[PDB]
Amino acid sequence: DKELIEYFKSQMKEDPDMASAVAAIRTLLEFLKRTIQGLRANLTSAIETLCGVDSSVAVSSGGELFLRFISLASKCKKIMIERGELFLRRISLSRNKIADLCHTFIKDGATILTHAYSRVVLRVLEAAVAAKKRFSVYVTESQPDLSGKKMAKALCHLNVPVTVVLDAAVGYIMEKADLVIVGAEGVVENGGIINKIGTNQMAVCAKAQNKPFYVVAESFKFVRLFPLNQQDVPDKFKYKALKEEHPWVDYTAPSLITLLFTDLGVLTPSAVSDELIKLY
Amino acid sequence: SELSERIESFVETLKRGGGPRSSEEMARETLGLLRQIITDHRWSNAGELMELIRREGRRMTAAQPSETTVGNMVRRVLKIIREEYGRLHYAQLQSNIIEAINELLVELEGTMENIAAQALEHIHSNEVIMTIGFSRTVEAFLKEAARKRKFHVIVAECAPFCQGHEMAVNLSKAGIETTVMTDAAIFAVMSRVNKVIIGTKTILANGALRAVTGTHTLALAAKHHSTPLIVCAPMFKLSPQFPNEEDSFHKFVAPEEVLPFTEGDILEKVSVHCPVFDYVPPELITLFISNIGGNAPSYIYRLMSELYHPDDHVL
Amino acid sequence: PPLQAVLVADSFDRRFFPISKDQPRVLLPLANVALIDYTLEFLTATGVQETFVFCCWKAAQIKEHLLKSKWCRPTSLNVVRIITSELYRSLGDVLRDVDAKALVRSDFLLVYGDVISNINITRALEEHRLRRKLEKNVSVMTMIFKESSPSHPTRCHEDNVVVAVDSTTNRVLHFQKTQGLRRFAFPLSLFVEVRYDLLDCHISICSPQVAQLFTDNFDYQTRDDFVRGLLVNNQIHMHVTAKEYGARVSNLHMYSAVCADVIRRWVYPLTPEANFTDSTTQSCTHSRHNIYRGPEVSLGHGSILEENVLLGSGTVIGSNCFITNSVIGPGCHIGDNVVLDQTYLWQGVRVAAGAQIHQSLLCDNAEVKERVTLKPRSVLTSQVVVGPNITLPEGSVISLHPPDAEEDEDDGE
Amino acid sequence: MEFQAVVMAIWYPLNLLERVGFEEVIVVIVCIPADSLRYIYPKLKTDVLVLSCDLITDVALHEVVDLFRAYDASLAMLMRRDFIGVDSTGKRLLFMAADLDEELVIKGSILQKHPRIRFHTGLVDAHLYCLKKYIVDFSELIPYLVRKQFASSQSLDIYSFI
Amino acid sequence: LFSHLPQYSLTQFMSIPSSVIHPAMVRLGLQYSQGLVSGSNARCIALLRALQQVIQDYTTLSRDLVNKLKPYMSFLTQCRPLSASMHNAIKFLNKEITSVGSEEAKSELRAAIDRYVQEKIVLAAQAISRFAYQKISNGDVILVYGCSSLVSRILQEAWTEGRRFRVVVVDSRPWLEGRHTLRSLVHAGVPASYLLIPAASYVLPEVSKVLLGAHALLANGSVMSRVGTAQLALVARAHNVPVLVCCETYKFCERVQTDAFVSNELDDPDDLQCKVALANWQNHASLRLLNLVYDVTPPELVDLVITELGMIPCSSVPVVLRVKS
Ligand SMILES: O=P(O)(O)OC[C@H]1O[C@](O)(CO)[C@@H](O)[C@@H]1O
Repeated sequence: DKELIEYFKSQMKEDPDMASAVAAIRTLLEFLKRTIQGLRANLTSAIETLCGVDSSVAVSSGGELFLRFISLASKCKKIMIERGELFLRRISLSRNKIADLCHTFIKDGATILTHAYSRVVLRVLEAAVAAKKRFSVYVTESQPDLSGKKMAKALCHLNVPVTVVLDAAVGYIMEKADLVIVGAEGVVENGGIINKIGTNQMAVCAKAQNKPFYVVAESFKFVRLFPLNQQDVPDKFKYKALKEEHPWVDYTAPSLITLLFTDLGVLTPSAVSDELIKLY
Repeated sequence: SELSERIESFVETLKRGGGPRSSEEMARETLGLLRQIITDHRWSNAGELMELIRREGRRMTAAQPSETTVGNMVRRVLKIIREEYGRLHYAQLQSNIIEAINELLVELEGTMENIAAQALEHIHSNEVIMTIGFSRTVEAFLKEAARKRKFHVIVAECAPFCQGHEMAVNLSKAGIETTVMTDAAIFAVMSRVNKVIIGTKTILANGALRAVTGTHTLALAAKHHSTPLIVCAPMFKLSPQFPNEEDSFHKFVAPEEVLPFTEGDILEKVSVHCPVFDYVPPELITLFISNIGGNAPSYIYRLMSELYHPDDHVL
Repeated sequence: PPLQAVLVADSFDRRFFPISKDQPRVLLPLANVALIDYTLEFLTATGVQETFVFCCWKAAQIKEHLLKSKWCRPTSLNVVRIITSELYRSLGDVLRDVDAKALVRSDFLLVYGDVISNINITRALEEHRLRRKLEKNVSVMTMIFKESSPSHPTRCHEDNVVVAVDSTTNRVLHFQKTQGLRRFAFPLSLFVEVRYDLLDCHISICSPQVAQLFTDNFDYQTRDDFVRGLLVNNQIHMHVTAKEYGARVSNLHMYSAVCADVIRRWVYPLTPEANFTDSTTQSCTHSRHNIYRGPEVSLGHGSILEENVLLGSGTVIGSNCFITNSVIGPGCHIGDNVVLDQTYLWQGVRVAAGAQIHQSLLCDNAEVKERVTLKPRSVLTSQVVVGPNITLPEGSVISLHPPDAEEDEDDGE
Repeated sequence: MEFQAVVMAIWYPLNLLERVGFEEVIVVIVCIPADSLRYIYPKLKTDVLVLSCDLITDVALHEVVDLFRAYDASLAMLMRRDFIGVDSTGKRLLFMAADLDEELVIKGSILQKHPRIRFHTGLVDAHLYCLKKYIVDFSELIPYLVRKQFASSQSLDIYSFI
Repeated sequence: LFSHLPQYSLTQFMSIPSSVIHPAMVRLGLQYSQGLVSGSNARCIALLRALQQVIQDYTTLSRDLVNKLKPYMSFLTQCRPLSASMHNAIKFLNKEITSVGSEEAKSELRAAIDRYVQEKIVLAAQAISRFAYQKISNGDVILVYGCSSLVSRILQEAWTEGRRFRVVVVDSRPWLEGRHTLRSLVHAGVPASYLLIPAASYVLPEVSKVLLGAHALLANGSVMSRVGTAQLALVARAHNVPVLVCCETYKFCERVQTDAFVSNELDDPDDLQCKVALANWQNHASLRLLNLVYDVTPPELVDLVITELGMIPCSSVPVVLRVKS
């Protein structure tokens, strides 16, 4: 109950490249290793405490799928841990599938524009330079955590011309961008995405100039929310935990998104919804 | 005096009811009153004359702030005074203004024939036009194009005052293949409509427009299907007021037009409003067929500078 | 011929008691405007010259207000000629005083001095004159009823007159006030529609014979007596409007109904922002939800005016207040965190803090202290003070006069 | 068999019924033998059209039948001493009085529900009556039932045609 | 023009004890024609009750019942053109009759109407109410339009489950139908406001979300409903307020339509004149009075569809049309 939080923090510690939701799944499944009737009640408390320490959408989404990817099977605890281990085996290969689908969408000599920092966009570009494509990356230093500089330092090792553009200068450099690639922190039920603050005005500018806005999310980031504006995003997700507002996420409408390169194949935004309807 | 009682007769019939039906008669009565004020009050120079006309137009505008055709023709007389005192810079000035006012009046009474003359340039055979309310200028615009070509006008009657009924009968009497519809079907039959020709209550100073209610919905439907929204409106309907949030824009008539008094007890809990004027931003307007041409909305500001002095914008 | 009118500016039912003790019930403000200034303006909208004004009870206030009003200036095309006498005890004395002075020589409008309406008596007047010359003085009156619905706030369930009308000629054949009644008795001699959806509205267009018919039969006192006493004997007809407002302010209930109807623009040429009386101290701006604020009002911080609010000139409002559906009056002080819902506050009030006024009427110069919780239907007459803890009950009148109240000018009696 | 027309106790009603389309006409394919409908009760309990052979001639009774089918009226009457009071629409019966009373007293609740009551005096009763199957349960019951909407053997609603 | 769509102002020819059409079906058709039954859900309930009456009076089955009650639906298409809720109801009924193999099949059929009305018109309404409770927050103001048996149910149960919102009722001539919403709101105690469609752009500045009802959702996501809905949703998007449409699954028609011209019933034009200057409109040869009953809003003007399955983005209504069939 308390060892769960420190074990989740550990699963952050020995690998930061592993996603937050995947860390939640790993600590959740290791909690499942330790009556099995109504065990959803035990795991729901684990989900609530795990979303307490991490405010991200993916932790309360990917953990929700594991609450029901084990509950689609309905002793049964052994088939539960077997199917859960299969679930973990098939989300360790998400970023590779996304990279394989998405690096073919980057033309040679292109000039992409990305946002804050994401292990998926970084992997898309890592696979694109491994396919002997050459391009340049514009990354916005996203306030307040400055993870644009972290991405550009993590992407300069790939020998890519990367430019840490200002957070305000998206509308300036949007015309110098062939395509926009962002990593979603959660994909809501209408096909839009919930991503680090500033993704929305990246999209709104991009559609103002008809630049394709590509999103590279994963399968476990499919959350059941249906926002209609930036109000409808819950305060659980926006606020991470001289007056200042300071959210950390904002909703991007599905009309602004050209394609999603999720784990389960390339989707139009309209193709997201039944991929949530199927999981129900 | 006869003039003074005629001034508050005009002010009272402006607050309370009607009097002049059309805006052309409203502007003609306004010039009649302003010309009478010039002739019959005693003033020495144009200074206190401008002050007198300014305060009379101030009370005529505060009488009914949504009747801007009165407030424009106060400003045109002020511009006329400033430009007929400028060219003498007295004694004969009192004559000169009157002459210019007469040249303004014959500039009126031919505003409709110079808008109707441009009908054939903008209306073609086998087209289809949509109109919202009864406009005297738009009707005469549709009459002049009717005697040469053959078209089909859809008059979306503007509820609650079903005043597109009185236009679709006027158009049907002249053989235009008219069609009156409920005006809940503006977007529905918009897909088959070639042009929208509407009238205004007021053209604001940015090319924005104050029309009968349901026009902004009509304009949005026209912009959706990219149907050109032609606007037939003369230069007394051109007011040098930008869409402030300070002064009141709308006019709100009794809710009996919308929800009748015979509804009973639910009228103590329900807030019924009934505005009569709708704001149309200039980006939904395509043309302003004036009496001097067919110029774009993004020229309307220049028409302000040739009509009203900048000091006379606020009275 | 020119159209005249008789305006009985003293309602002869002791109905607004004790508010009638210190201000006449024709001069008390409806929505920052005295009631007579509605009906007078009504007559000016109709086309009425020579609007005789009959005042008996406290004619000093009424005359000194009329001579400083809009219709006593020579610019107005509605001359008044105030008739002042203490001889009048009822409307019958008023219409009998019309004779022996011959003030009317054609058909005239008899409004009752507290009518509030935007009725246009030209259709009704032309219909009345059409069947006046035609049948040679068969008709003597043409009552004006509004096509209402029987379950309406404006219908007080104290007037609620039912009529029996001949639908082909609009003649009134029966007429009775259904104040206390469950089943309505209609005699069979009148054999013919029977209508209950008629707001009375008191704008009869009685011909001068009516002034004759009040003098010879001295027993009549009021118009209800006249219509009842001549439908047993010379033919009251009627005209029913549907698109125009009309109602008088007989009691304080229908006061609240008509004041809420005026704010919601049901009397459209007579809205508070129209400033139909040309006073400089009653200008308004109809903002968004029938929220009218006068000049120099200085709304506080965080205070919410939801809807149907009228604020007079000089109406500083505190912080985090909540004012709905009410009239606050021309120049008064409202403090912090108050709630003013369906209230009616006249010229000058001290509402201190945190008060919860919910269906009341606060007259002019009435003060209330901190943390006072006036309940519905409470009336605070002029110059009263209510102390810092008086959660006074519903339906309680407080006045400086001791016997005509349920309290006095101190903290909760 | 929606309507089962009943004839009181002559070629005019039977010819009108055959012109409408009726296959059988009971007279109290014609059955041999105003409480006479109670003696013809062992008929099928369909909707009835109680009719009397006197003072009936070539009326478009179909339209009156429509007032039975439009509104699911408990009663539909044909009219062409007793005063009736109809609604503002001119089809809904509200107050059927003969002149037994000295005063036409009206319940106030009718007037609050229906404010405009048009009173017709001495209309000719067309000897045609339309009833549902429950009004026959065990003029007569024609002014009683119009009071019964203010008995319940299924409020009810009763319409008339003039 | 509107030549293919039919203009109507029909019981004079049929015998009073009718044998061509069933008695219940005659009552139903004439109630449709006069206007006693309005609304897609109310028309579907009344149709299914009349069909239960038809089946319980049927005496002999699979082919016979279908080709016997096809003239009934021809009569109903004559009296008032069938909305797609009625169309899918009739399609389900014909599939049910053809599915019944070789007396006792009449009771099993009649309960399948009850198992149709419950879990697709009533239980679906409860599920849509539960889903739309989430999208209704405290303090917001909701613009509804006309009368819908589902929209008003959603508002009433959202109010009685603790929300404190406000409704603006937008209404259109000549049906003046949102009064039936408005009064039904005031009985529930909901604060309300009423105004016509031309004033919609006046109150869309204050409106938080537009909650409409759908008479049919087509196979591309276009929402076929009452004639003011598409225009209202267009002005709603121009004032950037979200548009929610609340539709059950069974109203999903596989017919597809782009413009508001293909399947749009015309009510009689004589409704249009208001108190008159238009009473003599027949004698004016050039003058034609046109009132549509339905129009389609495109799926880009609708932000959300609420359905008993869930909340779907109006571009995945063919998804639901797939998974229910
Ligand atoms: O690293 P991930 O899992 O791709 O997360 C994607 C998004 O989440 C964030 O890292 C935090 O919001 C964002 O910077 C990024 O766009």
